[PDB]
Amino acid sequence: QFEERHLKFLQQLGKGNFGSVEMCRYDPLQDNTGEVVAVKKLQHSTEEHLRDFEREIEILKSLQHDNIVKYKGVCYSNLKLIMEYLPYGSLRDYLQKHKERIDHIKLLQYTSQICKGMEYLGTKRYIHRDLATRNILVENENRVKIGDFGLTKVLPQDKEYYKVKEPGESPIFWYAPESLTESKFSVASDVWSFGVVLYELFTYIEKSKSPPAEFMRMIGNDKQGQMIVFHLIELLKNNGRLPRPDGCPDEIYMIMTECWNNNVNQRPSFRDLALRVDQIRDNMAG
Ligand SMILES: Cc1cnc(Nc2ccc(N3CCN(C)CC3)cc2)nc1Nc1cccc(S(=O)(=O)NC(C)(C)C)c1
Repeated sequence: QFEERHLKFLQQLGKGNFGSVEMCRYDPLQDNTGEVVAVKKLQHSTEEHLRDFEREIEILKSLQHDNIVKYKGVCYSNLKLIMEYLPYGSLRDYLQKHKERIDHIKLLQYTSQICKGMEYLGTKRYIHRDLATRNILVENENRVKIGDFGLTKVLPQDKEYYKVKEPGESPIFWYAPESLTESKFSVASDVWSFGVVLYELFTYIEKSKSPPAEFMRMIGNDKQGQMIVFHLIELLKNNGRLPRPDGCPDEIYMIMTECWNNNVNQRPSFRDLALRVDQIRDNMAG
């Protein structure tokens, strides 16, 4: 395990939901030779949030994949999750900085990795719910990882969806329609959100091109709080979709639109998305 007293704070990496992640150095020999690790804690530690956190810890402990952030351990006194530190930060920030250096062939490499990591989760009947470029992390130039499992749920034995209505701010512009209407989350709603991730990447995180900004423009910025979700629901029901990003080939946009099917069952699987992305990659290399 990890001793609280040997964990030296370096910086805050992110703050969100009811938790934070910190860059720390675990230096149990106090000779400044310990490794830098990522440390996740709760901001305001409730009982329901701590039980979620414990499950989250067991979720990640159970996962071992090249494209999923490595579990290192836990720290007791208030529970803390110790993970590997990924030095290049979020795919969101990284893409925005190196937008002139990252070509479509690279975006597809990242996309394929995201798919493989996502398929590995579905293999364990884990539903991620929260997939976005902000929580996909960059280990190095040739490798990304799914970096946070804060909202990840296990499916019940007898069902292919999981129903959950959480209070507060929900990332609604990444959600499938049936998640907005019925609070149903599944592998197929993760596929929807993966479509939004694909979109993000191909916008190169241009600010005015983000899903919130695009959907808000399509709805009309004169909308307030609770009416937003309602109008979004209607737009999706009427086959309103995010536009093709500048420079996106039509066959990559086709992947996106196929992920965004209103019919939960007609969305592609993560194994087929990977095959299709890999095939497009292979053709761009020739
Ligand atoms: C598990 C994990 C391991 N290493 C790193 N490293 C990391 C993260 C961000 C940066 N950044 C962000 C801050 N910016 C100023 C510099 C680069 C650099 C390294 N980050 C990790 N995760 C993580 C970091 C920040 C935010 C998030 S998160 O997915 O947004 N989760 C919370 C914050 C809502 C709980 C996740």
